[PDB]
Amino acid sequence: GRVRTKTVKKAARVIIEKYYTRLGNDFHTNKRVCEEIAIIPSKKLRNKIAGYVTHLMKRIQRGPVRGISIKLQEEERERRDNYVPEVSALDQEIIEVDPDTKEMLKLLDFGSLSNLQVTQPTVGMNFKTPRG
Amino acid sequence: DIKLFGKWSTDDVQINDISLQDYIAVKEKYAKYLPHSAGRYAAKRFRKAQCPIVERLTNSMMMHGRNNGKKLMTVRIVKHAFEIIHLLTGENPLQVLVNAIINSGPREDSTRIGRAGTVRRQAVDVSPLRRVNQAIWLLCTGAREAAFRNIKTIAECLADELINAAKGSSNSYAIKKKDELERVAKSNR
Amino acid sequence: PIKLARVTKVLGRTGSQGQCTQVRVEFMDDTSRSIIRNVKGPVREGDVLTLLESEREARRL
Amino acid sequence: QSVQVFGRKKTATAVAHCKRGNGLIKVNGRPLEMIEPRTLQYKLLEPVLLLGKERFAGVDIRVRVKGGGHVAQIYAIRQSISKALVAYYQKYVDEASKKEIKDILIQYDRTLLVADPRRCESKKFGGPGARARYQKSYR
Amino acid sequence: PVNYYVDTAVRHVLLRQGVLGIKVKIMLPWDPTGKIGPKKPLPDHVSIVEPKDEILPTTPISEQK
Amino acid sequence: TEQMTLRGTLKGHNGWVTQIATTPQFPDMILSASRDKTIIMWKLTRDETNYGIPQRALRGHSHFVSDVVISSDGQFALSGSWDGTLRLWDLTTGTTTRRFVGHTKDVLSVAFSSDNRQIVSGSRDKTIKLWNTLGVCKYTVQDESHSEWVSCVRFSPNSSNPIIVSCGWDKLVKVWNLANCKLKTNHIGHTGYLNTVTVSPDGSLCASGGKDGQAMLWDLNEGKHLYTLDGGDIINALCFSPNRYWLCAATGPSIKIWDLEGKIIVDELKQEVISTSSKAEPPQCTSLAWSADGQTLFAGYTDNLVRVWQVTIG
RNA sequence: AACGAGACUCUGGCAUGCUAACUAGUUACGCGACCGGUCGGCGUAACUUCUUAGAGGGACAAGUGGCGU
Repeated sequence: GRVRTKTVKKAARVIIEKYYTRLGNDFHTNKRVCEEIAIIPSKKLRNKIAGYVTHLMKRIQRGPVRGISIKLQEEERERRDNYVPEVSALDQEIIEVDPDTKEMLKLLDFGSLSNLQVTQPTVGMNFKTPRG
Repeated sequence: DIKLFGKWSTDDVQINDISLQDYIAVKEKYAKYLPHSAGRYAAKRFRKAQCPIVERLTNSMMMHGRNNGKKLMTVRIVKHAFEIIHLLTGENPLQVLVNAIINSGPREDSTRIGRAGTVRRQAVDVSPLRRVNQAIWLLCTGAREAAFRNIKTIAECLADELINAAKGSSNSYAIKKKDELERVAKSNR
Repeated sequence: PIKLARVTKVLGRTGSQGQCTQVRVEFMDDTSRSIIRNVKGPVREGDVLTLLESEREARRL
Repeated sequence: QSVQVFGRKKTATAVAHCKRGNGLIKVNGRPLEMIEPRTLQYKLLEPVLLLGKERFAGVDIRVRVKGGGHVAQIYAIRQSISKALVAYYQKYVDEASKKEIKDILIQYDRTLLVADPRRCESKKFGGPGARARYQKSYR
Repeated sequence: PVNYYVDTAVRHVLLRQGVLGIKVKIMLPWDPTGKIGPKKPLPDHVSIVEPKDEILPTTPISEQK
Repeated sequence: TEQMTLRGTLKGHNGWVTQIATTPQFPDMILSASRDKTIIMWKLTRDETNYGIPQRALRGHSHFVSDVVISSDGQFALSGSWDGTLRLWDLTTGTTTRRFVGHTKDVLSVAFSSDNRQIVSGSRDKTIKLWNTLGVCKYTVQDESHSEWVSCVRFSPNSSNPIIVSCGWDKLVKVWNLANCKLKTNHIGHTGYLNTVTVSPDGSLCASGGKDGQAMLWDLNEGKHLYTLDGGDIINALCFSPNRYWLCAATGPSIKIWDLEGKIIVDELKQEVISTSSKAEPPQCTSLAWSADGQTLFAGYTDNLVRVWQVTIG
């Protein structure tokens, strides 16, 4: 079995969340950026961090991960969040309303609404699941 | 072309069974000069199937405690055993060896299933690889039992074992023990 | 008579000590029929078995 | 001129020196035909039989062998010769025949150009050898 | 890492009824380039340098020193 | 109407083709440095089977070969590799002559002089160096060098104004002078680290590329930013056309060509016939090199093949 | 969060790249013996492939194809 450990996984997550700009997809370059910055003991421990970094950067292209937080990714997700269509989903020419809701609006002095259209309710009073 | 020991060609040999055709390595990329390659076929699973069948024969003959590393003696045992068969049958010793391997393997076997005590064995199939391995085992076991305390030199008792098996004859240790083995497995159907 | 069937997939390991393997095999003639069989030895997909009795279907060992 | 290339089984180390010549192959100043174990004679003959006598026609290879055993030393010679002829090309002919010979050699046998890395495991106390243990007594 | 990060001592004290054994183990701090403690860090401790904050430019400017 | 079609590929490496070099004195010879510690000379046959085949293999280094260059006389070749070394070859016998030591980390770039008598190399040391052709260093450039790796440094083809152009991961463009080490202009305005810088043949403009994908062209004379061009992906290499005043850049797996007079694209170079590999990224384009004439374009790839493109005259 | 596991130390496998060698050799050239060949016969200069041992590299499930909420 070839399973990493919390030491290498934690160190790699920290490196990725702190130095996203310089890290990339290439292993042999991420191996050389880790030695420049992090004070790591010998090559065997250096490589297992810089390999999981390369593995874990591919997942970022697929989308965000529940372990790291890049403010550049925050900006990208905010650009995604600041999305509104030109025509909203709540402005409709016609709104379908039940006969029972129409009476509630009548009690709400909203009987002059012109976008409404009273529809025929379902007749069979069968809305329960069979028992057994 | 590259022929065994410089005098036994390979391109004329044909494997009959489609079942063991890919588990016997004799013809195109396995055509070697000697049954000696310092191979590493025992590192991963199913790698031994790529071992030449003549070299597979060579190993199983250096068995019992006094011979476990004396491979050069077994290379000449096989070398002399191939030049004797060709004098009797007149055919290719490689073809004789292949036909002996095909004939002497069991095709059905029995496996212990009942709890300890009374034996309730079932009937199961046999892998092609195990069939090849067990054919080699039986052929090498019959060669050294028939020569243990005889004036007959070994590589003459091996030749006689291989001749009688390519004919499917009952004068052969491997055929005798293959027939007794599928007999019991049919009883357990 | 003797039938030849081709291993299509390996299901698992059965036997008192795990010495046998479940396979499903597809016949060469009338290839539409596939049955469950037990084998002994190393088996991988693509191996072709020689069935002497070709009516039985396998069960747990 | 010349190249010097080694081959290496377990502890044996053969060194082959190749220069401009007329077809002399000699190990320890002795003909290749009569290296002491004649049973493994074809292993020494495999490179020249695979390539052909016409490639070892402008090259003169002399081999010096030391260490190990008989069988390891024979295996250290067939690799040394093969590596030295590959090294003689791609330096004195072109990068076109080196590829041809390297391919022809490596399809037949990878140990003709790559060394087997296996070496003896150390003995461990409590057993005759690396893995075998002493017989354990009960009652 | 135990051969240089710890210091061990075993001593005997003879009382009226017998002998008592006293064992003392001390695990030292790091102290880089220091008299006390090993200069080598623990083999599992990874120190990641905090980057110097910088402002990425918005418009191009040439500095013609 | 001026497009480019795949004329063929050269194979023979086992690692990323890192750099390609061409010479005007030998039209039938190019050099390829790759990430397998070997430099290959190519003999171009231009036959039906394959475009060219390797002729010499320079086996001197013990790590990735990062850059190679050819002297004006087509007999010498200067290399810089990742073990830390700058090696001088002899393309007649293919054996090294001088070894150039002194950098403490991996030497990233190489540049050999126009008058063939001075060398500049940049490394991970954050220190640029000047060298003589005998194997000695004249200046070490420690006083206000790049605070990060020197990604690439190279000379200019003008004897009027001795200039060397340096590149770095500190997101800055440096301009220097010969006979000294004085800084002239610290060009600011690059986001992300930089990878390649190239000097125009006239010696008045230079182009640099980096991770942002934006390739800015800076006036080597009058020292002001003049162009900024948008390549969608990261730029790994840049190059200038010898005579047709074009700009070429390897943006990821594509190659964009800019007229620099129309300020617009001219052709996109990418082979996308393969569609089976629907889960792996396409191989990237590492380096570029134009022929002496100006009608051939060799591109190295992470695929580890070299691809040749021809300028359709018709 | 901590100890234990892992990491760590020693060892084996690779480097025609680096630093070195009369208490290690190789190649070449002479002198010599014998029938261009052999010489662990003898002496000089080319250097480090072989021997020795220091530094630094090199392997990380890293690349591809499958399986896996």
